[PDB]
Amino acid sequence: EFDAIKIALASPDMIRSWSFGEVKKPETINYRTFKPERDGLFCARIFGPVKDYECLCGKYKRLKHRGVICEKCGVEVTQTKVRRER
Amino acid sequence: GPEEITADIPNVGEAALSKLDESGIVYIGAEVTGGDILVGKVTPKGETQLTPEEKLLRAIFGEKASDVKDSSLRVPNGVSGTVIDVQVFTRDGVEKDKRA
Amino acid sequence: ARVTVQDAVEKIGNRFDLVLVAARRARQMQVGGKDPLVPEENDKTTVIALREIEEGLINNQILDVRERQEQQEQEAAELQAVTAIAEGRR
Amino acid sequence: GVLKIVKVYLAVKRRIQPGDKMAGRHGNKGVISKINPIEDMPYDENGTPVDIVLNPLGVPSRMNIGQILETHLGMAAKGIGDKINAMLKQQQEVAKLREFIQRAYDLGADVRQKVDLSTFSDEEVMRLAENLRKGMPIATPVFDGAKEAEIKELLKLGDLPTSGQIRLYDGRTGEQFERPVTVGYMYMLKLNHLVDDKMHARSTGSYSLVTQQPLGGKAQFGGQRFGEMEVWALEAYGAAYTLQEMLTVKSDDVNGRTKMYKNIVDGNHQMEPGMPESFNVLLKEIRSLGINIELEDE
Amino acid sequence: PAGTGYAYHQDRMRRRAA
Amino acid sequence: VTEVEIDGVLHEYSTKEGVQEDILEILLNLKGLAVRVQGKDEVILTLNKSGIGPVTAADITHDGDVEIVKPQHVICHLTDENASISMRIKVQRGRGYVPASTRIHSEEDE
Amino acid sequence: VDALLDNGRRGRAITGSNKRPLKSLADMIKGKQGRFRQNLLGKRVDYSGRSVITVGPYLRLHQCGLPKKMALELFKPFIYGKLELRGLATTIKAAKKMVEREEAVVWDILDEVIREHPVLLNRAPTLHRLGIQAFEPVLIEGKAIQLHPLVCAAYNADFDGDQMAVHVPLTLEAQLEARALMMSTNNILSPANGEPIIVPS
Amino acid sequence: ATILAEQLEAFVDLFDPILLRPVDDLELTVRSANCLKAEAIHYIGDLVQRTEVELLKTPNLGKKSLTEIKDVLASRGLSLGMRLENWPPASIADE
Amino acid sequence: MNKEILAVVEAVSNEKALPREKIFEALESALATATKKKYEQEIDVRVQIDRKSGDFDTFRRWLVVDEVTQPTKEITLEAARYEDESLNLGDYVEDQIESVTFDRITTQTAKQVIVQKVREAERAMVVDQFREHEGEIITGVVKKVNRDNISLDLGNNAEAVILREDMLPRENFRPGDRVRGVLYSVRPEARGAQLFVTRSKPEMLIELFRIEVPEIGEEVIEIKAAARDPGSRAKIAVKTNDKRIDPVGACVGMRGARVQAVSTELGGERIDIVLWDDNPAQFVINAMAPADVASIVVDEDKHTMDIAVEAGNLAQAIGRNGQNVRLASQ
RNA sequence: UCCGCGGCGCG
Ligand SMILES: [Mg+2]
Ligand SMILES: [Zn+2]
Repeated sequence: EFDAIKIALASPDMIRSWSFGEVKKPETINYRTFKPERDGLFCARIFGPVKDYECLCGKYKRLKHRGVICEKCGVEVTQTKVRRER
Repeated sequence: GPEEITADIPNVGEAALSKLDESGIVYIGAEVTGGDILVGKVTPKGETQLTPEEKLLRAIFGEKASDVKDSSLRVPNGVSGTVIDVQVFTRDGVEKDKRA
Repeated sequence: ARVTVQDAVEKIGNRFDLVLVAARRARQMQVGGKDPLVPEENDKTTVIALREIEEGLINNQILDVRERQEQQEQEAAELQAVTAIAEGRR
Repeated sequence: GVLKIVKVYLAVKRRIQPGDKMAGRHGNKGVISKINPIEDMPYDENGTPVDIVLNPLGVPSRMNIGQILETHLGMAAKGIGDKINAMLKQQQEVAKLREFIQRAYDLGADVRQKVDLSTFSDEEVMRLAENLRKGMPIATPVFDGAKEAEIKELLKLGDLPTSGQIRLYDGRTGEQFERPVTVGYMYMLKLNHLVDDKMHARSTGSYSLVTQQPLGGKAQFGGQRFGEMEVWALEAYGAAYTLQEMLTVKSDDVNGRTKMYKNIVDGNHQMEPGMPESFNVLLKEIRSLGINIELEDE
Repeated sequence: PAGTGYAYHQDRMRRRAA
Repeated sequence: VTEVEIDGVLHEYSTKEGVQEDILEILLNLKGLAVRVQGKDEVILTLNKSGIGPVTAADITHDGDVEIVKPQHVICHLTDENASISMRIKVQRGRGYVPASTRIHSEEDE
Repeated sequence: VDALLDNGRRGRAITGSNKRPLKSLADMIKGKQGRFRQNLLGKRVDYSGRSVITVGPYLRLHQCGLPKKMALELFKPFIYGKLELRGLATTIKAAKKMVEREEAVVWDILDEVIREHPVLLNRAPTLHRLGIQAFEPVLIEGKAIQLHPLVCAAYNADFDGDQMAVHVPLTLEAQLEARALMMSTNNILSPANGEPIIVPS
Repeated sequence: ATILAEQLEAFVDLFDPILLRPVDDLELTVRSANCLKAEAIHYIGDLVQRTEVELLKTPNLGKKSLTEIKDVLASRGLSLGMRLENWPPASIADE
Repeated sequence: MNKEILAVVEAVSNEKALPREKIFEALESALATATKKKYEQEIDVRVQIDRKSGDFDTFRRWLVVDEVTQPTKEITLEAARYEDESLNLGDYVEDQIESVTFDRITTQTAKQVIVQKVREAERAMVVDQFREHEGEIITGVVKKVNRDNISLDLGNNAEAVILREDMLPRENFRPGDRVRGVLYSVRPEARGAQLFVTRSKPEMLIELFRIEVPEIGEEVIEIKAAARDPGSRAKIAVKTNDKRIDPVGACVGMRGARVQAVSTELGGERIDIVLWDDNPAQFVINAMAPADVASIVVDEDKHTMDIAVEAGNLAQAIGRNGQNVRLASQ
């Protein structure tokens, strides 16, 4: 599976390649509605969905969809473990 | 919404839900073991989606709770014994049940 | 039941390879298993292998040769079955 | 932000069991070993069986020699107490009782105590003898205690051997022990370190959020911690597979234990190692600051 | 590559990565 | 004795008016009381007492066969003018020593 | 940016709580309570238990005591596997209810499954190689761990209230490691020097 | 063993509750007193003497007593075919 | 008044799919039964519930029998002298009438009682389209996996289940495939009523005679008898309707245009049909193809035929596994 | 409870 661990400096290009979006707001979480809004420390498009196989706006709810992007909230549909990777 | 301290809990049997009083507070002086329910508590789930079962049952029943999550405690595993005394504290401006 | 391992250590001229060979033998015994070579004492397959090693009939050189023999026989049986299936329609 | 709070109390009549901890008053610790039936205890000539059998070999090493003298003095304390119970059992008259108490209080050297039951009462003396049936109490200020002569005189006042050592009889054999054994009345305690507040196990339960390990503590079904030095202890040994499974399958990898728990039910006993997610999380924190890090190839 | 795994580790080193 | 039925009590750890000592002390004192059973196996006793003063086992309402051997064993202490207690005591014979924890093994009537 | 990357290095710009130096991405790796020594070398494990020590003279030195409760809680996956094969139940929920009801038909099964299944034992201050051993357990009523006396010399463990933890190996490789090396009978000379360890104490 | 046995040879010494009770313990309401209490039936066994078909001896019971009549059947002693001898049934004998 | 039964009956996305009175007939009775179960009295309850104006109530049945069945509200000949001689065994008249029962506990037990009631209500409409055609072209897409069978989360407001001998044994109706056949017996399966797709029986294998040939469905080709294996091979007598023409390419398609399309939805196998003609001798010789005919003969004095063919290159004419001659007699 | 600090106590 693996043979070596290589460590070196990170270019801005590599940082941009890693980043799936950007964060411009100091918002943490919306109140009176415990759901995240657009770009911030938490988000939906930037880091992925909250509920597994469930978009933020509830547009598509079934397990067969993979990689589809909604227009109200642009997110993919996969289990929430992606929040640990993106 | 605020939680309820009703004596109704879904997906449980009356064999465990026999010692508990209708007011939602266990009888004074009743031997209990691990896993038994002492006080029944449920929380407003929030609908956010109307299933066909919720479409049918809510209107006919007349009660629109209509299926909420439970938050009742239970005796921690390992400890048992008797319930010598129960205390009830309620804030002002809110009605009190018969037990208080 | 077994209390020591010293007999198996005396048989196979190392102690670390004993764990590997006995693990392979016992795993073969448990999943996809065949008959043991010693009349069992209603014990688990973990200890059955160690009884066989100290009995001086199972080791790494015996086990891998038996595995090669059985896989060669199974491949020959596969070829024979393929030929028989081909000749069935003929 | 809370509507109303309700509280309940639970009463547990927790009794004694193996695995507790009792001690005297001289640091002689102990953990209860096994509760035996009454007959198996060593019993003296008058049938009365002992209740605690301590190990004397902890005496000369820990050097706490005071507990032996405490035992000897306490044994004499019941000697007056038992005899008082003997006279009161057959309703002995007051003049035989009172005088006897005058003989117990006036022994020893010129102590500061000076008690005269000739001038209290009759009913009060009867009540005092009633309260002394379970054993005549003895006080001893710290650095002036009774020496060997005083306790010997107190022992002789009853009907007991002076040396304080009697002959016992084993319940299993019925054969006299060839050497005398020291018996007496010791004050013993009870400590809160109970066994049932410590014993807990865990097959599989909850899991933390930031990194996938079982929690800790008796509450919320924690799992015991494979210590850092236990890794070295296994490392010095030859068990590589044990350590691999210990820190890969049973603890961290989500795909590991989930697939392992499916195999463990169907008779299969094979692991499927992966990548510890705690190491993976760390990788992100290494990639987060300014430095690239990744696994090289296959 | 110290205890039992050393035999496995040697096999990977000699058969693979070569 | 195995079980008792103190009338106005709800649980083992509460108390009562007039009675000098606790219910726990009552049960600890009463567990040492000795009886004799000849004909039946699970006889039930009854105690009724009023007035002020000590209460012994001698006032136990006897039956056809139940015979007390120590009638001067104290149980409670009545101090108030009107604190009459009424208890029902269950006695069964057997062998060995049986703790109260094992008695809960039935799980049809308790 | 300085406070985010390494808090407390230059200005200690914390202002988290009332006099509380808050952590950082540098602090969450380094230190005693960082990431390495906290969750990468010594990692908490499943299939474990902890209880109090008790001496037992009636059992041989390659076998140790074990209470019913700890064994039944530890070997729950093993109980499910053996029970399903015998056909007492059909679904995992029925087997879980059977374990939760502790009927008489599970104690015999637990006796069958533990006949040749070694378990591990270690003290909390594991100091040298002999601080961890293995024993083939024998089910005994109680709430503590019965233990052979002589091996108590190896642990340097007295009986004033010391506590032990139990771990259970699962795979055939791990069990064979236990039986071949981890047992008490296989370690009768110290790694430090040739003197015995089963010396009468 | 026999020796020890010899040493101990001269030493060893080797029903229907309704039919047996009055009508005062029945589980019937007071509105149906005309059917049983006012029909010369002072015992529960007298009311239990009628079977599931013979219990129509008195039609004076009210409409609400019909549900109360079924409430007697919940005790498993009435409205099912019980037949007392005169007061008690055959299984309610106290011999 | 209830003031909500009318809204329930005129929701009407789910109410109008089934009969408009179904909710007031079956669901109301199920709710009454659940309320009676939640009640202490074990009495049969009949719900007189209508969605017209909210006049919904409950009644306690009498259960007039010769015993104490349903003893909470049982009736018998014990009231023969008081109920105008209404004694019988089997009558279920309404002895009493309940008023109302909110039954919040029954609202909790809804997941056990009313969930099954709603499942039965959905199954009532499911069976109206599962196999209501009593045998026709019914298709199905497989989306679920079931033990000892092949599941399919198909349409028609229901599921579908195929047995081992129902669909093609070589390729069952599993994830990544579809079926198309004929079925008429559809009972209530698990989780409501379900359809049935069996593309291996005669009703699907022999149905290709008018779905694959281009001149058979218009009654221009003799297609009246066809016996074939399930989803493996087919050997039927492709003949013309007394036209005395070459019909070998009629039912098998021109240049093999129907051999791979006769059972494309049933598994996609290859078939080898036999030919025929208007001459009885030629038809008898060619009906068992491949058969090496060596003589011509016919018997009519007895209920038997005469297969006069060789067996050297015609091992299927004598019959080794029922490949060519098995459908010849048909 | 699961996020963290501080205390007291056990070995
Ligand atoms: Mg210690
Ligand atoms: Zn969405």
